[PDB]
Amino acid sequence: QEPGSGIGYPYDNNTLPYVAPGPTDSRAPCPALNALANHGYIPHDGRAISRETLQNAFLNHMGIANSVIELALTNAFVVCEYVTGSDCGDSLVNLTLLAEPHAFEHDHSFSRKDYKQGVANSNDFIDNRNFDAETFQTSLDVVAGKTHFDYADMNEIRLQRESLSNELDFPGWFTESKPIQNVESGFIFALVSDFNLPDNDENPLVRIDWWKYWFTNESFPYHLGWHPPSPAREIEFVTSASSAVLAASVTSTPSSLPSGAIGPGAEAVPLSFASTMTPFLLATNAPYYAQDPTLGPND
Ligand code: HEM
Ligand SMILES: *[C@@H]1O[C@H](CO)[C@@H](O[C@@H]2O[C@H](CO)[C@@H](O[C@@H]3O[C@H](CO)[C@@H](O)[C@H](O)[C@@H]3O)[C@H](O)[C@H]2NC(C)=O)[C@H](O)[C@H]1NC(C)=O
Ligand SMILES: *[C@H]1O[C@H](CO)[C@@H](O)[C@H](O)[C@@H]1O[C@H]1O[C@H](CO)[C@@H](O)[C@H](O)[C@@H]1O
Ligand SMILES: *[C@@H]1O[C@H](CO)[C@@H](O)[C@H](O)[C@H]1NC(C)=O
Ligand SMILES: *[C@@H]1O[C@H](CO)[C@@H](O)[C@H](O)[C@H]1NC(C)=O
Ligand SMILES: *[C@H]1O[C@H](CO)[C@@H](O)[C@H](O)[C@@H]1O
Ligand SMILES: *[C@H]1O[C@H](CO)[C@@H](O)[C@H](O)[C@@H]1O
Ligand SMILES: *[C@H]1O[C@H](CO)[C@@H](O)[C@H](O)[C@@H]1O
Ligand SMILES: *[C@H]1O[C@H](CO)[C@@H](O)[C@H](O)[C@@H]1O
Ligand SMILES: *[C@H]1O[C@H](CO)[C@@H](O)[C@H](O)[C@@H]1O
Ligand SMILES: *[C@H]1O[C@H](CO)[C@@H](O)[C@H](O)[C@@H]1O
Ligand SMILES: *[C@H]1O[C@H](CO)[C@@H](O)[C@H](O)[C@@H]1O
Ligand SMILES: *[C@H]1O[C@H](CO)[C@@H](O)[C@H](O)[C@@H]1O
Ligand SMILES: *[C@H]1O[C@H](CO)[C@@H](O)[C@H](O)[C@@H]1O
Ligand SMILES: *[C@H]1O[C@H](CO)[C@@H](O)[C@H](O)[C@@H]1O
Ligand SMILES: *[C@H]1O[C@H](CO)[C@@H](O)[C@H](O)[C@@H]1O
Ligand SMILES: [Mn+2]
Repeated sequence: QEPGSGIGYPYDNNTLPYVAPGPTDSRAPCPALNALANHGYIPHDGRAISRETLQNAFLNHMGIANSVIELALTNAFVVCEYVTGSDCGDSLVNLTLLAEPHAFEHDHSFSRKDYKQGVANSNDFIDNRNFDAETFQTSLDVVAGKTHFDYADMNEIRLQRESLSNELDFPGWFTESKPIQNVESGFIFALVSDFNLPDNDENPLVRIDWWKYWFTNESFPYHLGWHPPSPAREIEFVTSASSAVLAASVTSTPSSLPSGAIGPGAEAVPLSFASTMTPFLLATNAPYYAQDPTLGPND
């Protein structure tokens, strides 16, 4: 928000306004990075981004401690080298390259289509990067008519997404990614669980309206009473949440799940790509921004 608005106070005492991305700006497949860039906490053009810029933006504007993004930073820079063909040092070339498929970006996302979802032909690909309202509605509808949800519900959401993706993706494309996705499940609990409930830290419940605002608008739900978690969330919360999602008992099983879907997940680890592997072409679509309605500077 505008700095004088005080909308962030006393959790964020140095806010900047929302500015929609323009056609030439670079955006990510990540709703968090996109919100940060839209506010200029990382470059509004989405280019030439250092580790410390990312660390400070998450810590000071989202209540997310450095530990939470340590592996994500490693993997962002691995993917940058893979996509560009050279070491990117400490200047991430852009955010768009993070949508390189079967890498950090993965299938069965909550709010994005898959790279070969619904394609009639094998060499074809689609936008696996921008927010997709229909896809996100498939996640939301698992928890329809509710204001909050728990770990077991999140497990059902990710199972629904895996099912749909396995059914809709071009045969042979679909690749399950439980470890990365369920770190992101933990990220959702870390950011938009309801800290106004007495047992939040131990039994977090996602507030659905906060989640929906964040993802649809790529800005922060201050108007709904959200603020950055204080103290900032740490990696233990995130991986504990990830564990708890996958350990929750499944009471509704979709058909078409890949082998081993129900059960614990491997720890997320650093990515690596063979030097002789050429990257998949990135989708070139302009960055998404909310238009129904468009957002003002304080939204
Ligand atoms: C340097 C830090 C980060 C990097 C490089 C990064 C990168 C990514 C990438 C590549 C994806 C796409 C995965 C996919 O859905 O196919 C993604 C998704 C996601 N990220 Fe980030 N991320 C970072 C930090 C965070 C943080 C701290 C949060 C929130 C606390 C967050 C929340 C999410 C969520 C919830 C998704 C899943 C979106 C969906 O499935 O529709 N990210 N991120
Ligand atoms: C974010 O950065 C990435 C990585 O640099 C950009 O993707 C790359 O964009 C270049 C054009 O600037 C593409 O190069 C072209 O490739 C074709 C096919 O090989 C070649 O014939 C052309 O002469 C040219 O070199 C490159 O393919 C593309 N990389 C991938 C893997 O798709 C991306 O455009 C940047 N996005 C934004 C919004 O800044
Ligand atoms: C991205 O741009 C490429 C050319 O720059 C196209 O060849 C791709 O098909 C892809 O097109 C999509 O996004 C661009 C934005 O640059 C739109 O102009 C197209 O209409 C399409 O949505
Ligand atoms: C915001 O400013 C107030 C008033 O000085 C202060 O009490 C509070 O600790 C500040 N918040 C942060 C995150 O620094
Ligand atoms: C997006 O933000 C606008 C402006 O604050 C708000 O009216 C709208 O409800 C938000 N969208 C969602 C889905 O939360
Ligand atoms: C989540 O999981 C990690 C291991 O991946 C632990 O280090 C953490 O304490 C939490 O249990
Ligand atoms: C790890 O931490 C999470 C968040 O505090 C808990 O919900 C979980 O039960 C485990 O203790
Ligand atoms: C979360 O918890 C599970 C089991 O409780 C662990 O296997 C995982 O490593 C993480 O600590
Ligand atoms: C785990 O527990 C649920 C009930 O919470 C069962 O429906 C499921 O079969 C599994 O035993
Ligand atoms: C069984 O229970 C789980 C968790 O309580 C639900 O998410 C599912 O829809 C079914 O009712
Ligand atoms: C749906 O069905 C699967 C097995 O096909 C169970 O593991 C799950 O708990 C749910 O009953
Ligand atoms: C229980 O929930 C699962 C996962 O969302 C569905 O696939 C199933 O049809 C039932 O509603
Ligand atoms: C989230 O974190 C847990 C604990 O490391 C994993 O088991 C899960 O697969 C996901 O990465
Ligand atoms: C990481 O691991 C891959 C193999 O998965 C190697 O090809 C790469 O050079 C790096 O050691
Ligand atoms: C990268 O580019 C090579 C050709 O240079 C392809 O063979 C490979 O599948 C990938 O598309
Ligand atoms: C986004 O842009 C529209 C005009 O298309 C305005 O009506 C709205 O208030 C916001 O500025
Ligand atoms: Mn994806």
